[PDB]
Amino acid sequence: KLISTMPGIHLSPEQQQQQLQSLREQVRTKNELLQKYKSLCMFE
Amino acid sequence: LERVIEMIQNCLASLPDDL
Amino acid sequence: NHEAATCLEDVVYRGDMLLEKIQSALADIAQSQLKTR
Repeated sequence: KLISTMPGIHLSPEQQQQQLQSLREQVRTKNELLQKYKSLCMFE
Repeated sequence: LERVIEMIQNCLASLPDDL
Repeated sequence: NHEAATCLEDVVYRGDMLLEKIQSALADIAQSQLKTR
């Protein structure tokens, strides 16, 4: 049972949800910025 | 000016290849 | 010399516009990267 307390999770599941939502928003905004500069040419 | 333009272009040519 | 002056002015104007655009773009990238933190 101690060896199955080892795994790798320690935060409350609310904190896991907060981390997952924040990281989802991060990947969204970074992909949106990179797509903006994919589409935008400052020159003609 | 020309060099800067093509420089920008190839970096833009790099970025959808990351996307 | 007048004609060469206006021609130099035109090429400087095009370069200035392109520089201001790339400068503002780099500033926006820096703002986004600092806001993500």
